Formats: sequence, structure tokens, C-alpha cells
Amino acid sequence: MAYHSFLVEPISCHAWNKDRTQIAICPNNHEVHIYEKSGNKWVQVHELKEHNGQVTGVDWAPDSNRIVTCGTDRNAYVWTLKGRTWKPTLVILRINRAARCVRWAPNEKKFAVGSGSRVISICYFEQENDWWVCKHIKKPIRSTVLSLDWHPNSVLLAAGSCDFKCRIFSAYIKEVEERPAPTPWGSKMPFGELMFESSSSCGWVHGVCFSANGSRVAWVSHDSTVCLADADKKMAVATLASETLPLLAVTFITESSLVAAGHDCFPVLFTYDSAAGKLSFGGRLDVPAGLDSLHKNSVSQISVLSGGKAKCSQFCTTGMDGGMSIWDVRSLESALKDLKIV
Amino acid sequence: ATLRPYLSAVRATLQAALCLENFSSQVVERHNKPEVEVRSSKELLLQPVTISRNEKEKVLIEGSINSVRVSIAVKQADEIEKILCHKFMRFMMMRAENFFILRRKPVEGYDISFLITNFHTEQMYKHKLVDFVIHFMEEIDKEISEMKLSVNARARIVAEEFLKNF
Amino acid sequence: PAYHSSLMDPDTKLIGNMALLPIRSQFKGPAPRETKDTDIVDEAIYYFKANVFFKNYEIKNEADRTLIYITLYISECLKKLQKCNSKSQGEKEMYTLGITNFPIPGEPGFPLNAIYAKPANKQEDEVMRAYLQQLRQETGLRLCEKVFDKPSKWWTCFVKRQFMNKSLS
Amino acid sequence: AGRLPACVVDCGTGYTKLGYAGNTEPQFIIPSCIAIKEMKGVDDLDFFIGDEAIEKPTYATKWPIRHGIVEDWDLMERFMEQVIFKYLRAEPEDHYFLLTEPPLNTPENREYTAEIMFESFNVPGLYIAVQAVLALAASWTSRQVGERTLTGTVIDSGDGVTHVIPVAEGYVIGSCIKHIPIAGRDITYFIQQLLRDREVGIPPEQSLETAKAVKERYSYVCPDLVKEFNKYDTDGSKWIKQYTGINAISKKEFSIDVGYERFLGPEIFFHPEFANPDFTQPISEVVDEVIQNCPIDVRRPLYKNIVLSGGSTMFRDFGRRLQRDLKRTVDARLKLSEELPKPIDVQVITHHMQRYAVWFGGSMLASTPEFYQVCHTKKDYEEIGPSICRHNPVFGVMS
Amino acid sequence: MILLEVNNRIIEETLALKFENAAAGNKPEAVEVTFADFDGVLYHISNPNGDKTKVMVSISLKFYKELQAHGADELLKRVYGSYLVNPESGYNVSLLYDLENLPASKDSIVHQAGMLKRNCFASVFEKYFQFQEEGKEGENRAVIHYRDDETMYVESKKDRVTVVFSTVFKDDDDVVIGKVFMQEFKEGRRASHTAPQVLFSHREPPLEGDNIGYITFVLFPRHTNASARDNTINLIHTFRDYLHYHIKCSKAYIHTRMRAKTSDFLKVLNRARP
Amino acid sequence: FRKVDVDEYDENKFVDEAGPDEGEVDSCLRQGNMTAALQAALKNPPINTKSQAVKDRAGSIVLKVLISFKANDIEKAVQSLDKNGVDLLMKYIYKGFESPSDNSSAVLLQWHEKALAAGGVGSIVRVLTARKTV
Amino acid sequence: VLTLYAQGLLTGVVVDSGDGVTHICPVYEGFSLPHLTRRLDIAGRDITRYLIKLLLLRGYAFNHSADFETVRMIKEKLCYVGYNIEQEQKLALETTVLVESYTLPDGRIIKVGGERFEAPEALFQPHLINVEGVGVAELLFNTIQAADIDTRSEFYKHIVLSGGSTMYPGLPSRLERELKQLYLERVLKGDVEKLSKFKIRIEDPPRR
Ligand SMILES: Nc1ncnc2c1ncn2[C@@H]1O[C@H](COP(=O)(O)OP(=O)(O)OP(=O)(O)O)[C@@H](O)[C@H]1O
Ligand SMILES: Nc1ncnc2c1ncn2[C@@H]1O[C@H](COP(=O)(O)OP(=O)(O)OP(=O)(O)O)[C@@H](O)[C@H]1O
Ligand SMILES: [Ca+2]
Ligand SMILES: [Ca+2]
Repeated sequence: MAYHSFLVEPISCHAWNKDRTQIAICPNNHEVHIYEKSGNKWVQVHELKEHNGQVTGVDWAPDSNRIVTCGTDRNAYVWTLKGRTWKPTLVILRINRAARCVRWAPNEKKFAVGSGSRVISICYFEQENDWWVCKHIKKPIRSTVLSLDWHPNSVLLAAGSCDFKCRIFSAYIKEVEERPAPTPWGSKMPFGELMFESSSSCGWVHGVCFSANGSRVAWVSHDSTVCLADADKKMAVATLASETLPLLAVTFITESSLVAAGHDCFPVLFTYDSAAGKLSFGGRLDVPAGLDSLHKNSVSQISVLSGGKAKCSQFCTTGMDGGMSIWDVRSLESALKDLKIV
Repeated sequence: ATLRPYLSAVRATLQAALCLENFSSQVVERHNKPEVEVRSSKELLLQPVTISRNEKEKVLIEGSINSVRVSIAVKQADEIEKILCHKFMRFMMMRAENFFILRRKPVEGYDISFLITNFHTEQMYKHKLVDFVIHFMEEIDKEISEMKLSVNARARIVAEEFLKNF
Repeated sequence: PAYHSSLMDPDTKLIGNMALLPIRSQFKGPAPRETKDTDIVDEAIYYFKANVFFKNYEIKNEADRTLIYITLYISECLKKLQKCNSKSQGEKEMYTLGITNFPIPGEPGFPLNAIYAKPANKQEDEVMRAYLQQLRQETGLRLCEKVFDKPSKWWTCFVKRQFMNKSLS
Repeated sequence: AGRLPACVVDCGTGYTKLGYAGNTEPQFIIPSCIAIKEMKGVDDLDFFIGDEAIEKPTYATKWPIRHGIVEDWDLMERFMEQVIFKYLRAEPEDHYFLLTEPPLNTPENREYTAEIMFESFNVPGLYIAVQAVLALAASWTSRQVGERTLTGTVIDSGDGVTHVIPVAEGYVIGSCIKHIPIAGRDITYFIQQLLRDREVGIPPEQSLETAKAVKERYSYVCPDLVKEFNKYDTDGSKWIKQYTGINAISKKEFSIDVGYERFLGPEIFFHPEFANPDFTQPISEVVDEVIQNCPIDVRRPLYKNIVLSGGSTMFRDFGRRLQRDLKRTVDARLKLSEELPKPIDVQVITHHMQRYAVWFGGSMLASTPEFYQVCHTKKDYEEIGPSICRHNPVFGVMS
Repeated sequence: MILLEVNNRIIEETLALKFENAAAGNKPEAVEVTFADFDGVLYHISNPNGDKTKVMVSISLKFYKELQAHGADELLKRVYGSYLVNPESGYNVSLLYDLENLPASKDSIVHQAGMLKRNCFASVFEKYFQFQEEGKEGENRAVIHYRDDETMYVESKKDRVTVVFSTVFKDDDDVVIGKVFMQEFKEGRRASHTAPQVLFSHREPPLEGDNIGYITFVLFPRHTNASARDNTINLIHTFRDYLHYHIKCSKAYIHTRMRAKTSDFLKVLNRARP
Repeated sequence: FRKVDVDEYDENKFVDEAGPDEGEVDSCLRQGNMTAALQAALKNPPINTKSQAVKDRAGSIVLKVLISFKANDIEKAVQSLDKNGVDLLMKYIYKGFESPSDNSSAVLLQWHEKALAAGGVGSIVRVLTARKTV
Repeated sequence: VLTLYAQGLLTGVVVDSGDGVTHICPVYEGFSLPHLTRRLDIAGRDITRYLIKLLLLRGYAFNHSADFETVRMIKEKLCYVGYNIEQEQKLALETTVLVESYTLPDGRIIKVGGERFEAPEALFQPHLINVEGVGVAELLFNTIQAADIDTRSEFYKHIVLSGGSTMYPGLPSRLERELKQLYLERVLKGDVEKLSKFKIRIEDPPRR
């Protein structure tokens, strides 16, 4: 509904701060531009120039107000605001291929970087040598990691890779956190332990997402399918094949309602029926260049702006068209009298 | 009567195949290569498909995570058509740098080949690129018939001008 | 480049920042009496045809400002002399032109106010006024014997050209 | 070299010089224009070129070349059609061809040319020589030059814009080239005005024709304007010439007096400001500027060999006047230094073949055995493609 | 230009300027020129012994003896008379013009000089047009190798004279494009019922390799009689170069077409940009 | 020493993890039950066999049924299939395109049009995405 | 030694390539071993010089003395190391993916393609620039094979790169693929199955 163009080229990735008062985007560059809203206008306030290759992921730790980025230059940088300038701190990831994605753990004590080195770098800060160090989750990743998403417990981590699998690992780092409480996903969670692995053997997994309480993980694959597995039904997996193009990003908006977007260029709704254990198409959310959708190219990222993944009231999409859209769930519900969430 | 259906199948197949995204090389440090060309990571290559009008006219579409190769087998009803097509395709390939989505050489067994990468689908509406390939297929068929007539039309005036001077 | 006066003496006088150069003349004015066989007016007429085509002129000294002024004035004489029809008639319009009050440095209408200094007071104003008229009168006289053969087309051909694209009018 | 001499073709913005290798002058010098009707049948063939294409009642005149570079390939390709089958009368498959190009010509334009020569005309071999290198080869004919060399500064002034091109060991230092917004046309345009403000009886539709005639028949470069202006006023009878022309309509004669414009015309090379508001730098300074921009180690070799090329450099004493003015600039500059270095020898070569220096240099090289070896052949074109015409190995000096 | 011109512009103009100057009274300029013509012809214009008052025009044809075996010398002497002198070493026919003794009307000789090559070809055709007009059948045919690997055959019959050309098509494709032009000559009578008949084969020679084409021109008395004889000779001896010339101009035309279609394609692709 | 493609033996490389009843299909096909032929001919596809022959056999059986149909009866048949069926038909329609003979591509282009309408471009996508296909 | 100290090490083979020369400095226990330290006559300028010659065959006539600093710019921005030359020559020859625009100081634009990887290929094939030798990769192989059998595996697992001429995208991968090749031939004498166990990764840290 509410569309804004920051540029005509792709917005590789984005991240909002705690207040959603500012958004950082990568304008298909080596840099990150931060925009702040003033009235009904967007004003550029910062420029993070440090990566020596295209930025692929961006995540903003809310409380600590720390932005983390990763790029094809094989590096990752943690940005801290010192007065009126963001300063970067290099992080050695020990990878020999491009970084692809990165997400701060909910507890902000560590972040995870997925890379083409066929591994996930778990990074945390050691305040005894003043530097970020990392541990690698290797097995059984056989290809590049496209996306990551932490479980609300800051320990389990969902990951999608080009080996067609959606997995859940333990990213438990004893030096910064306490041993995790049990979860339906399993009781044993030593670092790198594989908690779950999808069975399908086709389609790159572009996006992965945990539900608000974390008992459900959903991912979208290139073979135009969406999936959801919940630890409460013994990890049963519901699967839905679409009639349209591949989805590239997905997020829960309630415990049983997903919103995704991809190469069709518009957001759609998916709902899950716990009893039946089946997923169902909920409809196109952007109903009316040469296209009848807000975005004029592939939507590659979506994120909740408010209400959390438990009762989302507004979400955001950024795409290869350079646009950023803000969707209001409540409005979408009025505009579409036959829409059904949860 | 068989063209419209043929181009509709080819169109749907391109739309499905032209779903690309930037992919840094997982094989070579800090490289970025069209995967359908280097084919060094089998899991990144999609299944090759074909759409044939008949035993002669057909299109081969090869997709991967960041690139798509498209090869067209043009209609050539006779010798003069064959050499005309070969000259035009050669004419365009020599100019492949201005035709940024054209391949300098076609895949063995085809007359002309395209290589559409994620960079193309980034700065050009993919539905517009799909349109172009379909437009291209039709238009080259027409231009070839216009060339064929020209040669014949001019051949006649040339034979008459000479003969009528005796 | 263009042709610059070489009459600047270590002891030459100044009326504004123009050089009060001697001239062998009979008309009244503050110009010093000239002994040598050539003055700033012969130098101006000799350099005219060439200099007139130039657009950029570098003022080397105050003698050049006096030279520039005369070159601009010659163009004025040709405009008039052109429509004349006898060396005697030309001599008439030459007196009449020499008398008219053309604008001077610092006034609205003078072509090079950024280069020529303005009279500092009422006396400089009167002296300068008189020195310019003296130059004009003598210029128009010596120039009148050149231009006439019948005003030679070899002088008339310049009526349209302007030194540095300027005009005393 | 076999039985037949190669064809040599030098296409310029205004004139095209064509002929056979070995000869001293071109067999045809024609305006680089083509007249067409303004396409079914053979209408692509209804056209004329050269002078026969300038005043054709029912044909639109066109110029395929701007700033020495082909702007219309269709029209250019047809121009070559008549160059070969009508004027040269050569079976294109039996003769190697040598074509010329301006320094700013792209390798892309070179492939377009090769495609036309090989695809359309089936030539057995093609070589695309750089115009500046040919000018330097042609200067070898000069007395002033003792040993053959391809290191030098070339002043090419034809009809469009003039170019100060530095060349080292056969290859142009493209990044150090400079152009001068003054050329043949500018000089005629200036002489034309000098004629309007003075002479009468000149047929309005023949103004440019008369100015151009006077430019090539009575103009020259003088050492000093006032002295020169004075020689004319002091003697008129010995400096004022007479040009009579033919009234194209009245078919009658009209005569005018030719005066000052004789030396004022070429002067704009040294005092551009006389006619061009946007440019003031004298040619001698641009030459100095170009050479000072080149590598230190090659500046003296450049100063020692300033070769001329083009019709616009044909004015008497042009070289003398350029050498004098350039010697002063370098002498003064070298003086200040001493105040705050072995003298620099400035030498400007002039020869008989200047009007067609490029063509001549080309004719001489295309008559040698080496030319045939460095020429890209038809077999090479077929097997490797038109890209083999991107680089044309220089030859003629080393041996 | 559809028909190929028959006269040599280099020859004509070299001569015209020389006569214009000789006639004006100027001192003669030296002249030295080498140039060619279709069919491996090489010309030479120069001042023998450096005597600038004398200008010589020589032509060299590798197949001259064959033309000479069919009346070439006799015919050439008729046309040039005294301008024709002993051949310059390396050439077969030499014309010589004394600048200090030219005729009142020059163009007549300037024009004839320009047709030197054509006049060397002339006699072979006049010889057989002659046979046919005297019903002298059974005569041996003339074989002229106008190119290293192309041949012309002339044979006279009771009511027609035949000229068969054995031309080569270098490119494998050029044969096809050539079939198109010949097909049209083949049916030309459907446009000029009185014009000559044209037969064509692709490898097989008539009764009279992949790239050889035999063209046969049947000439009738209305084409070989004394009145149409010259125009007919001007056309038939240029035929081969007329065919190859047009095949190339055809390719040039197709280029302009291809430049147009490609340019159009490039316009659409770019309209696809945001 | 550069001729050996060392990457071949790299232990970081990726490595991936029968047919219809001829008579059964001819039974429905012979008894006019076209829609039943389709569904039967798409039963148990050769997706796990390394033999290209057992696959082409299944292709022939399906292709036979596809040609047997009548232009006006295709839409009805297509609609009877469940999404997975439509997916499978697509793979077959595409496999057929690889063997043009006797105007078979003419009928395969008509079937494609109906399968596409039934499964959407997504059915095509799943043809490109398969790691083991017909 | 100083280079190795930066990455917290004491033993290892360092490959430093700058503007003038390339060295292969093995270090053991914190001190260099000059008896193995070999030298490679090709480096930075050589590659820049080679780029100039490659750009000449393409129709761009740059002057070695006048435009050297300009080509260096081009080299540093567009050149890289091929991983598999055959594969690279196919991309250059059959497509335009490698083609990149480059603006010269005067405004003129040039296209650079295959010469982007062909120029740095000198480091591996010296003969391309008329220089006898083995090539940085192979040189590396010998320096470590002609050393202590016990400290050979340690060296192979600690090769570090330094110098501006080691920044070519792909260089680390090319060395690895080249060492495995030499290791599969000149060691495992042919049996591929024992190749897997051969551990080798080249440290290409972010700075220096
Ligand atoms: N004798 C002469 N004196 C002065 N100028 C002459 C003389 N003869 C010819 N020109 C001038 O030379 C110019 C043509 O020279 P030239 O043929 O070298 O230029 P071009 O190659 O056709 O064009 P360009 O070199 O600018 O691309 C015309 O302006 C012509 O008037
Ligand atoms: N990104 C790059 N890719 C390839 N080469 C580069 C890059 N950046 C710089 N170079 C080259 O590296 C060389 C400079 O490296 P460096 O500064 O290490 O040399 P140096 O230490 O001054 O001299 P040396 O190491 O030879 O003794 C130059 O050739 C420069 O062009
Ligand atoms: Ca020129
Ligand atoms: Ca160093």
C-alpha cells in the first residue's frame, strides 16, 4: 500500500532500528545508507562505507543499537555509533567465499553469518582481548547458505542453503550465555548439533523463519513451495505447491499465518491449520512499468515492523526495484473483506 | 496456426526461468560467474528444457541461480533462407557488446543464443526481457522474408536492365 | 600578439592612468610639444589595421591606454569619413567629430571603465577632456590624408570592425 | 606483391584520395560526398559521388564522414561501391587494400570496415593505417630528414579541425593529442567576410567558391602584420592581386581586388581570436603544449621532427612561421629557468607531397613486400573474425 | 550505376589534362602511372625515354595471344592507326601521343584511348558475328581465358552466335545468390522477347566443380549485325563483371537491412530499462 | 599437470541423493475412458531409475495417450488431475518436446496450454527444479 | 617474519608479491630460512606492462611511458586471476560477461574483457612475458617439497599472502587448485583417492 522509491536499482537488503525511526538499506553497493523519517519524508542521515564488495546482509541489534553487515568481500563489520558517526569493527569470519546473510541473535550477544564457504559463522565478543571471534557450524552443509533466522531462545538457528535443505542448528556459545531450557525441537543442544533437516531434495531454500514462540519454522524454496514444520506435531511438515513464481522471503505474522513475497513481485498470505497440519493459500495482499503490483521487480526481503511475529500490525518489503513498502495488516483486512488471518 | 501456441509455451517457460538473483562464486574466491556457463556447481543448475514447434523450429532454455541461456533454432525453408539467417545471426553476434544479452557464439545445434544474467534482470524489467525474446523470434522471421524478397526483386531488375539494352 | 606603444619614457607624464604623450600638433591642449619625428598618434595609425582585428589587448603601461584610445577613435573617424566625398569635405567632418564630447573614463558610455582610471577631481577632468580632444583633432587630421586617394576602400573596409569589440560610441 | 598494385584509399572529411600503390599522386581526389534520391528494387544504386554528387538537381547530397570518422555506414559502404567499380575499376578480389583512419578511430569502427571489405567486396587482404604514421612516412621524401623515423609530431590540418598528433616509434601517443578549432573551412569563411566588407560584383551564390579560390591561389603566411600591412599600402601595385571568376548564371566574368586577406587568412592559425571567439591559443603554443605533455625522454625527438599533412598546411611559409614562433616560446621558457639546459632544436619539416601526404605515404608502403606480410588476409578473416583488424602492426622504419 | 562503364577513367583524364596543357602552351609535366582494370589487366602511362612531349599508354593482358589469334592486331590498327606503335616491353599494346602534334578534335582520341581494353576484346566478337552473317558454319570456336580460372567461348552457328562464360563463385553461398540472378536472366524474354536468350548450368558445361557456373548467351542477327555490333560487344564483354558486381552490391544492401533491424532491436532492449 | 580436473575428486562437491501399465492404459483408452487413460499413464513415474530406456518407455506410454486424445477433450482431462498430477504432466509434455515426429509437437503445445492453465507457471518452475525427472 | 607475526604464527611459507618482485619466504620457529627462499622475476609492473601489450592487440595504443599510471589503474580495478583458464577463455570467446567499460583520463571509454584475467596469468606462466621459470604456484610447491619432510605439512597449512599483487580476486583459489595438481602428480604419483587427505588452505587475510 505505502510504497517509497529510494532508488531505481536493487535494495539488496535492509534493517530497521528499534523504533523503526530509521532504516538502513544497501543500494546495490559496497555501502549502506541509513534513512531517517522526518514528517512524511525520508532524509538520508548516514553512509557506511567500509565493505570492499557488495553488502549481502544487514541486521540491527535493537537495544545495543549496533548494526552488523556482511558482504561478498568476505568480511563482516559491527557498527557502533560514536556521537554522530558509525565506526566499523572488523570481524574475522575465516571464510574463503562471500558472506550471504547475517542475523543478530535475539539476545544481541552474538550474530550468525551464512556464507558460500558452505558454513555458518557464529560470532560473539570476547571482552578480554577486545575482538569478535567465531565458531563454525559445518556439518552437514553442502552448499551456500542463503538465509538464517534465530529461535526466540537465542540458541536454535534456522538455515536455508543451496543444497535444498532447511535445517535447524544449535548455535549455543557457552562463553556468553547459559545452557538453554528444553524445546520441542530436542533437549540436547551442544554447539553445532543438527536439530532438524527437511527431507525434500529439490529447490534452493531462499528464506527461513521461526514463529513467535519458536515451535514452528517455515521456509520458501525455489521450486515454488512453502513449508512449515512444528516441533509440537513431532516435526511434521506441511507443504504447499504454488501456481506462480518462487518466493524469496517469508515471515510469520501470527503463530499460524505467514506472509511471503518473491519473483511475482507482491506479498501473499499463507495460513496453517494445526489440527489438519496443512498449509493453505490465503491470497494476494497487493491487489490493484507494466505490472499491477506496487513493486516493479522481485521482492527479496520482508520484515515485521510492529506487533512482532505474534500479532503483526505492520510489515515491510524491499525489492530489486529499489522500492520499500510498508503494509498495514489492519488496513489490508478492511480493503479485503474476505481475508482470513490466523 | 501453430506459431501462437509455440510462442506461448516459450513465453511461459522464460518467465519461469528468468527468476534470478546475485550469486557470488562458491568455487572461486571473490569471483562472480554466470553459473549456467561455468557449470561448476551442479546444485546451482536447473533442468534444461526444450519447446519445439516441429522437428526444426525449437528453443532450448537453460536456467541457473544467476543466469539463463536461451538458444533458438530458426526457420529456414531453403538454401537462400539458410545463408540469409546465417549472415544475420552472424551480423548480430559480431555486435554482441551493444546487444549485452547476446552470446558471441550459439550453443552447438542452434542459430542464435542469449545469455541473460542477474545483472540484466536487475536493471531491466524481466517481463520486458521475456517480451524481447518473443518479439525477436517473430521479427527475425519477418526480416528474413524481407531479405529474401529483396534479393529476388533486385535480381529481376538487374537481369532486365542488362537484357533490354541489347 | 597585438602591437604596444614603445613611447613610455621613465619620465613621461600621466593624466589619470593614461599617458600624457607628446604630439606634434597645432591644436590646443595639454599635450607636451613633440620633437622627435613620430609620436603616439603616428604609432596608433601605423598599428591600426593590425590591432583592430585583435580582441584581447594586454595593457603593458600607461602608454598603451593612450594608444588604445586613439585606435578606438580612428574607427570613429572611418565611420564618418566613409560617407564623405572629397578630402576637403572629410577635413570638415573631422573637426566636427573632434569637438563632440565623447564619453571619458568613469562616465556612462565609456567602453573601458575597468581599465582606465577616472579623473580624481575637476581639474584632472578638464585636463583629460582637453587632452582627448587634442588627440582627436590631430588624429582625424593625419588620418584624413591617409584615407583619401575618394575615400580608399582599403580603409573603408574597416568601418565594421571594432578593437577588442569596443566602441567610443 | 604480385602482378597488380594494391588499391590505396584515404577517406577524409572533405576529400577522398584514391589510386594504386606505387604512384606518386592519387589517381582521383574527389569530395567525400554522396548524392542519393530524397527502398525497394535497386534504388540503393541510384546515387553519385564526388563532384558528380554536389550539384545534382534531383539528388540529396550527404557526407558520410564527420570529424574524420564514418557517421553513416550504409552511405559509406555504397561510396566504396563506386570507388572500386567505377573510379578505380579494380576487381576487388584481386587487390589488397590499404585504408586510413584518424587516431580517435575505435577498434569497433575498424571491424565495421573489415566486415564491409571482406563480406561485401571479398578483398584478399586489408590493412588500416593510421593517418599520422603515413604522414611521417611521407616526410622521409624530404631533404631536411636524413634517417627514416616514425617518432615525430604531426600537424594534420585538413577541413574539419586541426590536430597536433605526437608519435613515438610508430604508435600515436593518443593521450597527448590536441585539436585546434581552426582549419581549411574556417580560413575560407574568414576570407569570405573580408571580401564582403570590401569588394562588389561577387555573385551571392558563389561567395564561398571565390573565398576558397583566393585562399588557395593568393594566400600565404607573413612574418609580421603591420610590416605586411605596410608593404601593401606603401606599394599596392605589387601586392594587390586580381581574381576573376565566372558568373555561374550570367556566364560572364567578374573581377575583384585581392588584398589583405592573402596573409590575414592563414593568420588565424597564430591568432585564432581574429575569427574564433571561443579559442585564443596560437598554434605554436598548442604544439608546444602537446610536446611538453609527452614523456621527457621523447620531447626533443618530437621537437626535431614536426611534419605537416593536409591541404590547410599548404600556405607558403607556414612551416617557417611555425618553427620561428615555436623556437621563441621554447627559447624564452628556457631562459627563465637559467635566471631562476642545452638549447632545444625545433625543426619543422615541409615537403612536396603535403597536400596528399597520407595517401602518398600509404602508396609507398603498399608497394613494399613488408606491406603484404603485415596485411591481414581473407583466410585470417574467415578463421579468426573481424577482430584481427583491431590491430594493424606498424611497418616501414625498422629493418 | 547498374551497367558497368566500358571506358577507363584514369586513362581518359590522364590524357585530357595533358592535351589541355599541351594545347595551352605550358611546358609538359612528367607522368608515370601504374593502374589496373577488371580481368587481371595492368596499364602503364609514362614518358618514353623521359621525353615529356611524348605520352605512352600501354596495356597488359595475360590472355592477349588468344585475342591476337582472332584478329586483335588488325582491328587495333584500324582504330588507332599511327597512335599505335611497337609494344612496351611487358605490355601487349602501346598507344603513343605526341603532345606537339595532336588533332583538332581530341576527345575522339581521348574517348578511344579510354576503350583500349574493350578494343582488345572487340575483334574476337567481330570475327564470329561476321561468320554468322556469311553462313560460314563449322568454324572452330574461340577460347579466351580472361581470368586464370574462368573462360569465354565464342562459336558461330547458322542463325545465332553463342558466347559461353565459365565463371567461378568464390564463396560457397555466392553460388546460391548467383542462381537467383541467373534464374532472372533465364526468363528475361518474359520481359524482352527480342533480347538474347540466356542458359545456365551449375557444374555441367553446355553442349557448346561446386563453384563453377556456365552462362550461355545466344545472340541473334539483330544483336550481331553491323548496326548493333558495338553496343552488343560493349555489353557482352562486361557481363561476368556485371554479375559479380551485382552479387556484391546485393550483400551491401542486405547489410543496410541488417543494420536497420539490429538498431531497431537495440531500441527495444533499452526501452526495457527502468 | 593442469590437465587433471582436481576439482572432480574434491570432497566438498555436491552429490544428489518402474513405470505405467501398458495394458491398463489401453483398457481405458480402448473403452473410451480417456481421462482414465491420462491418470493411469501418469501412474508411478520412472523418477528413480538410471536407465534412460525405462524412462523413454514411460514417455511413450504418456505421449501415446496425449496424442490419442481429441483437442476438445484435453481440458476436461487436465482438470481431473490433482496438482501433483498436473506437475507430472508438465514434465512429460516437456519430455515430448525433445522428440518431434509426425506433428506431435502440435498436440503437445495444446496440452501445454491446458496444463499451464491448470497448474500455473509454477508447474513449469517445478520442471526446471527437479533433480530427478522423467 | 613480521607478516606471519600479524596472524599469530611462527612457522609458515609467505608469498609476498609487490611492484618489483615476488618472493616465497618460508619461516620456521620465528626465523626465515634463506636456503629455501626462492625468487620470482615477475610482479606488479610486469603485469601492468603486459596489460598494455594485451590492450594493443585489442586496438588500444597506450604509450608505455605516458600511460603507465593509467593502465595500472585499469589493472587494479578490472584484472583478476582465472581459476581455470580454459573456462575463462570460453567466457571471453563465447560471451560478453567479462566485458567492462573503463573511462580514460581524457573522457574516452574503452572496453576491457578477457585481458582482465590474461594479464595476471603471467604470474603462473612466465613465458607469456618472455621470462624463463616455473610460475609462482609451482615455485611455491618446490620450496616446500625441497624441505624438512616433518615440517612440510605444517608449511602447506600456513601459506600467507602479502603485497598489493596478491589482491587479485581468485588468486588464493588458483594456488590451491595448482598445488593440488602438482601434489597429485609430483607426489601421489597419480592415485587420486589419496588426494582427499592432502590438507591445504591458503590464508588470504583482509588487511596488509
Ligand atoms: N593550396 C592550398 N592552400 C591552402 N589550402 C588548400 C590548398 N589546397 C587545398 N586546400 C584546402 O585543404 C582542405 C582539404 O584538405 P584535406 O583533403 O587534407 O582535408 P580532408 O582530409 O578532406 O579533411 P580532414 O583532414 O579535416 O578530415 C580544404 O580546406 C582545401 O580548401
Ligand atoms: N588490487 C590490486 N590487484 C592487483 N594488483 C594491485 C592491486 N593493488 C595494487 N596492486 C599492485 O601491487 C603493486 C604495489 O604493491 P606494494 O605496495 O606491496 O609494492 P611495494 O612494497 O611498494 O614494492 P615491492 O613489494 O615490489 O618491493 C603495484 O604493482 C600495484 O599496481
Ligand atoms: Ca586527412
Ligand atoms: Ca614489500
